[PDB]
Amino acid sequence: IQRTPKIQVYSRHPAENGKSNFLNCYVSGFHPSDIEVDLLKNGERIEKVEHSDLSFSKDWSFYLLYYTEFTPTEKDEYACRVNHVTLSQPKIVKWDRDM
Amino acid sequence: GSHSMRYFYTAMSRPGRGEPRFIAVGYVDDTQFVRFDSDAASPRTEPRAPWIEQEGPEYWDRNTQIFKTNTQTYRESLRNLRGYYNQSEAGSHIIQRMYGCDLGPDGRLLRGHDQSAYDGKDYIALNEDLSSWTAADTAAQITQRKWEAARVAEQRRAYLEGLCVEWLRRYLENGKETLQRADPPKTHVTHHPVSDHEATLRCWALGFYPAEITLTWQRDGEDQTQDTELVETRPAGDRTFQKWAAVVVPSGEEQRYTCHVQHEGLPKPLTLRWEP
Amino acid sequence: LPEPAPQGQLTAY
Repeated sequence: IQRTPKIQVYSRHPAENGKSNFLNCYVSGFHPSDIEVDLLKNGERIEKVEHSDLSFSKDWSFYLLYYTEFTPTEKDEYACRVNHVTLSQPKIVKWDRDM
Repeated sequence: GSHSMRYFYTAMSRPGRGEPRFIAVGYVDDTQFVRFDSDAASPRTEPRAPWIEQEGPEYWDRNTQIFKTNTQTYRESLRNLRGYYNQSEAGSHIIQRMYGCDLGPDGRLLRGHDQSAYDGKDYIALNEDLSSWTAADTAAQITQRKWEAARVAEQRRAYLEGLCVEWLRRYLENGKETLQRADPPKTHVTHHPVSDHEATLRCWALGFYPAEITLTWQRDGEDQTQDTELVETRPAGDRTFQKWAAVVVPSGEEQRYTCHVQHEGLPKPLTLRWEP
Repeated sequence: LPEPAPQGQLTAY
């Protein structure tokens, strides 16, 4: 049996336009551990995103944090795109600074 | 406060793509401090918290020996479990182990833990007595019999009551400025109309450590468990955690709602309201 | 420090 990832997209610090910050995509609750995560800027893959070391929660499900430096602006759109064996196609979650 | 150490081992087969990957990470509470990955170019135990860096070469080499040995044993274990479940050589499988010790606020052993899973399901666990086993199914019973025959529990107990607590105490002292510091949540309430007649109130907690927190909404002093949207507590990337709870309320009833926050870093629980 | 794992001694699952 398999478990599909939960996904949250958010910033390390409260967002302020023109101020450098970190964009996070936290995937969790998934099994098995193989997973593909991209961070997107205006629909395009950001290069050289880093991630945490694989670990897991008390119910055995895995979690990972993907992150990259970014400077939010009014018009730039950010998102996280996730694929996993449980997903027929990549799931995209947009960054919403109120979430 | 109370503190724990855990190691989390993940061994993953991948037929046709080399030997099973073994990765181990160590935590004190919510702070990761080491890693080992058999897939690294030059596999070795690496520091992941500043306070562990002071450990000498002897320590790093000892850890590296331990994880290299585990890497080999888990590959055997994966072969064994595939057979215990009559599975084909085609599929990928995962063994997980999480183990460690809990200390109470006085630094004394509270209890030990040692549990394992196969493909995400409980497989075998050491009972709280650190002497007997609980096996999930007839396959895990084979492991249990093997471990009973080899007096494995005795080995686990000796570590959990011994080296585990001794080293945890050492780390707690070396990293006391962070490991023994609780950072309270920074909090606020936001308001977003959803329509002419309803609005969302969202209660935010940011910058807190450790991750354990309680965040709730009440209406006229009653818990709103079913009507509250809670997100999973999430890491900020700077050691701290974040969480929010949201409720949709009738426009004009906003002041009947209170957000309550409990956290180790808080002397007294907080009660917050929307402040227009 | 993780559980010691003396070479050749480790009991597999």
